[PDB]
Amino acid sequence: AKPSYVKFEVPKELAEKALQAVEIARDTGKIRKGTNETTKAVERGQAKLVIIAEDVDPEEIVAHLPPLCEEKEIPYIYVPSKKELGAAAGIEVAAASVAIIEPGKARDLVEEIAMKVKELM
Amino acid sequence: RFGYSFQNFDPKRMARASARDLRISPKLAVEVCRELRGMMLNDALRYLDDVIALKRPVPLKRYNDSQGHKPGKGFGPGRYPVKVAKAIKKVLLNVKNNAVQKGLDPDKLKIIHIAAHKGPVLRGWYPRAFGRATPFNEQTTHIEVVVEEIR
Amino acid sequence: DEKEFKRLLRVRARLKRKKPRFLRQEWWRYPKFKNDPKWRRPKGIDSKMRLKLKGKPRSPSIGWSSPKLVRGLHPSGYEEVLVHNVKELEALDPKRQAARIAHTVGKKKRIEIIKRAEELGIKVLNPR
Amino acid sequence: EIRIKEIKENKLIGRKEIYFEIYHPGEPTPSRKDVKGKLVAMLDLNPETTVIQYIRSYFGSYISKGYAKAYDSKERMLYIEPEYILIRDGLI
Amino acid sequence: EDINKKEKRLALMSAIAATANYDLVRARGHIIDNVPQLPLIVVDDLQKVQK
Amino acid sequence: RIKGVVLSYRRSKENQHNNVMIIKPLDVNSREEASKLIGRLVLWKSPSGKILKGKIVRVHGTKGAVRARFEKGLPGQALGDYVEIV
Amino acid sequence: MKRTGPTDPNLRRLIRYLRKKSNEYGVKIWKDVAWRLERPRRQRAEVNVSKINRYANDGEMIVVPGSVLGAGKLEKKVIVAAWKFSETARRKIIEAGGEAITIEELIERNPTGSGVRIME
RNA sequence: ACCGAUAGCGAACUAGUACCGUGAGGGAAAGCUGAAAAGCACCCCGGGAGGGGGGUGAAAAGAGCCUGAAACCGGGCGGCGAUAGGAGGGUGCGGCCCGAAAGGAAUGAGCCUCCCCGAAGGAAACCGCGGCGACGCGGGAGUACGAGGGGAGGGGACCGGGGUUGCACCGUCCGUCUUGAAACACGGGGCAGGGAGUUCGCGGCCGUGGCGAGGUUAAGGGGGUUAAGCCCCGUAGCCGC
RNA sequence: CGGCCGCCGAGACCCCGGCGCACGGACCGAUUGGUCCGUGAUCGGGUAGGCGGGCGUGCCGGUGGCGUAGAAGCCGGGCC
Repeated sequence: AKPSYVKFEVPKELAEKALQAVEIARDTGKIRKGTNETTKAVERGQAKLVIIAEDVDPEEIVAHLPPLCEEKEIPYIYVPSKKELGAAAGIEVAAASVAIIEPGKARDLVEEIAMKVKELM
Repeated sequence: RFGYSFQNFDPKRMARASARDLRISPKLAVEVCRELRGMMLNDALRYLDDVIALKRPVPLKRYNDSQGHKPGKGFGPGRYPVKVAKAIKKVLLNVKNNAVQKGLDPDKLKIIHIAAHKGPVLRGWYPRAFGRATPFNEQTTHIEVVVEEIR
Repeated sequence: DEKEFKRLLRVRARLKRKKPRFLRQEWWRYPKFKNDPKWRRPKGIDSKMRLKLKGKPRSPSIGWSSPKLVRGLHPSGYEEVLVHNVKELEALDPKRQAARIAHTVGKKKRIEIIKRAEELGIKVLNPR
Repeated sequence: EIRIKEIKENKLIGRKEIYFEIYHPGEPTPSRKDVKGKLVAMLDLNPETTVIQYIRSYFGSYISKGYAKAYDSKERMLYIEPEYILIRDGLI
Repeated sequence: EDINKKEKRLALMSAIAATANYDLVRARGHIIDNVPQLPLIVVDDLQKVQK
Repeated sequence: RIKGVVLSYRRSKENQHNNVMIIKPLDVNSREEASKLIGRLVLWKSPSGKILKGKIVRVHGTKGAVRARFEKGLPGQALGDYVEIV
Repeated sequence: MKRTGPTDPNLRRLIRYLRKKSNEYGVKIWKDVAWRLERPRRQRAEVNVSKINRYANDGEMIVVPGSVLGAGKLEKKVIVAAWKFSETARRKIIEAGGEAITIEELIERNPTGSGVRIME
């Protein structure tokens, strides 16, 4: 894992739960996909859970996210591939970052992910 | 032939039947199937019986050369394809039996698709004047029908 | 220079978007030309297309060629290279070349090629 | 812009074979002396004991292909390399 | 097709000269990693082996 | 925002220029008056709501008409139609 | 039809080398020999030891952009460079005491090509 | 280094067979299930042919059997559709519709705003003057604008492309003889397949290669080879001096 | 009719970017060549015809490969 913005190892099952969580969020509620859109979501505080791809390059476009999010105290999780992240988000192209602003049909799932990520770090 | 031109056939709400190599007129078969399409099965059977009995003319919209009109509104060229009606009535009864044995209710069946195609041509010759032998051919017809139970 | 590269890429995009489909005369009239669309030079003595009259289709000319610096490049700007196995996958330049897996390669070898290209950081135009 | 695509060593014959590509859009084919100077400067090779076997340009592509050799000592060159190549290089 | 005897002899000479080259033999496709040297000359003993 | 009428393309007897149109603003009847609108945009609204944009580049004739250049030329059903300046 | 030029890779390389050498040393003799070698094969220069004896002086350097043949008799001591030598011509030159070399050796010996005389 | 079922012998097969002419004689078309028939047991309808279920098979490939193009026909789907004129198309765009992949694109699409430089070209408000007048001259000013080349901000999913159709303008089909073709001059119902500068001898030239006052073999001979490939010899002969 | 003043109107004239061609030059290819550079107001229509380059098909000698995880062939799309 490149060390610029990776902080902790996210297990494969946790990544899969995050992927299906963002899938259900897109299906039912509302999400905000894209790096700039995610950054604005967290800066304004409308987001609840943020998901970051592990295959972003160059790194200067997504590196600032966890430093800027630890200020707002919002849960962030990692996923393996931006390709799969975008596919889950519903766009053919890759999605470096995603923010969920209302986890419709996913309140309990987001709570579980938040608890696990808080325990990890 | 074996296949059907219908796309979304399912064995729960539909029933199908066919006839191949019928010594009837494909043009009149097409004209009759045009009116038979989108009708209840019993109503279509009654319509075919009327056509056979010569009580109701079948309109012609595509192949109507040198055809006289008929009494009533919408006529216009019309005729009485008795042979075609008799041939297609058997297919209609066959599809009714298919639906009944499948478990559908005959009184609620609607003809949602019915089509006619030109089949193989049987060849022969007729002698003409000045030593010319000329084609003399029988055109066969394929008929396909699938009905659905409305609910 | 990336600046000239981008300018010429835009120029080629505009030119090839305005370029027409060069088809032989009366291609529409007969099915024998519709099913097999090509361009053939009109050579008849009275051919209006040969005479090059307004209101008639145009004919290919050397002027329509795209700028040299970006001729034959992918719309993304990379350079296509046809690949049939990992050996020739490895011989590309990730900063200036992209791999197109040959249509005749099976899935068994294609998955290997894709994972190797991911390891080597080489763009693939048809990643499946 | 020279990029090395392959380096091979053969001590049995006592030399190093270098396969590379020069990316020169908008520029002519680089001179042999310039290519040798750039390659020697980058690889820290000995200028007196290296030869450029060939430089090739293929159609409109600005990617020319170069093959070169670098020997440990002049004895191996005087034993292997032909006189015409030595004269062309000018190192003899 | 006909070729002069002297020209054929010169062509054979050139082919024999090229067979001992390093660049051309490798470029043809042969793999010569383990060959002691080019040309590869072997003692007369090789001519008596029939297995 | 001013109103104008799309009169025709820029044309000879039998030649048409698809990317230029002649526009008559409502209350201009001279070259002097029309020349004050040079550089202003012109918008045409499609029946489905799509908007096509051009700009005024020169004054046409002497009676106050102007020339508007459109990247996407008007379909031709805009002839005799209304457009908005600015 | 079109003039393809020599099919010999060695001859093409020699022509290119001669042009580069003329560029490097600022002389025209090598370019002249280059185009003279480039002329069509059916018109390639043909010279004889008789003509060399007729026109060349003792100790002079001679370049023949083509073939040198051994028709005649030779007395002069001349350094002759030619693309091809017939065995008779080479033997006659050696017996007379001259040297039968190539344009490559000629370039190496006299890079500026001063005093070299072209014979066709 | 021949053809691959309209090719190759006319015949890949019950082919000089069937068939035509009194006769001499002329003379076709026609190859392919599957690995194994495992070639559809049973049920309902039908006079029958066959249809619908259900089974066999990796796949019906179902015997009318490897693949299944085009022409042509029937149904569905999308577009137009009974006041509108041109060889059925060309340029530009607008409706309706499609739009996962291969094309760009959330590492930002159309889009909205702002800033800078800008080739050729290039206004007007207003001021003064000339002209009977249309109008022009000097300043404003080579200014606003200008193809294009760059930058910043907002939004967050389209754009490119495709089918049909509408509007404006333009456009009298293809090949051919002919001074002259839209021609009331000839060849042109549609689709598929076949189809027309080949070989030898002599001669004139050029592109290249070998040898060179010399060049070169022919018929043929020997060695070797699974083999007609490969190696050497062969000066009669021919051209030149 | 004798004149005059404005404005429209071509692929013509000017400008910006691109392609090729003819000629010259530099450098570079182991078979006709390749990259780039300089000039073109004095290069860019075309029938008969002459000349150069390129695209496609069967087979053979080599070289490098793909395929029952699906070859050739066939229908509809994207890109060059």
